[PDB]
Amino acid sequence: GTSKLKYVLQDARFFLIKSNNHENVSLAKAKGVWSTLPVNEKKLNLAFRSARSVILIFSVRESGKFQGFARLSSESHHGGSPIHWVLPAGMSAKMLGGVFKIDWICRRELPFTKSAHLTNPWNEHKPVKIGRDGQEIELECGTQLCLLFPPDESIDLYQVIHKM
Ligand SMILES: CNc1nc(Cl)nc2c1ncn2-c1cccc(C(=O)O)c1
Repeated sequence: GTSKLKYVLQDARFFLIKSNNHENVSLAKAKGVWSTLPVNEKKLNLAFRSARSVILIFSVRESGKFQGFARLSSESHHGGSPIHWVLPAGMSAKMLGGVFKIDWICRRELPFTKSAHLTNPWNEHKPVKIGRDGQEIELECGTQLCLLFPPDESIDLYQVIHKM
């Protein structure tokens, strides 16, 4: 069912996360962590204190799809065991130093063709698939986008609700 999902998305904030490669999204799904550039890191740390749930919606560049979405469970932290991100051209490990812990809510894909009816008021009402890494998605758009994903019956949201 979708009822626990809707409870988790209640009054959530949503952010578009863009990844240059599939490898880091697979690593994020395996290890429950994410790292972003400092400008987005600051925005996510602020949002984490501000909302019952901060939702990251992932899209690998040029994939034509979203790869899933996750809830922040921590602010960023430094000093953990090195996350072996695959660094794109021009990107260094220091730029990706802050590490957020995340809990996956859906690890299934959604193709962009399925979200073409959703526009983001915070990005000039462009289709929600359009946006830079870190673009905030307004509540109603974000909620409907997350509800479009296929159910991920391997995840039990009971623990996530208790983190709230
Ligand atoms: C582990 N965290 C991350 N891993 C990867 Cl592979 N890419 C990330 C990222 N955080 C932001 N980006 C990003 C988004 C859009 C364009 C580019 C680019 O360099 O062209 C890079």
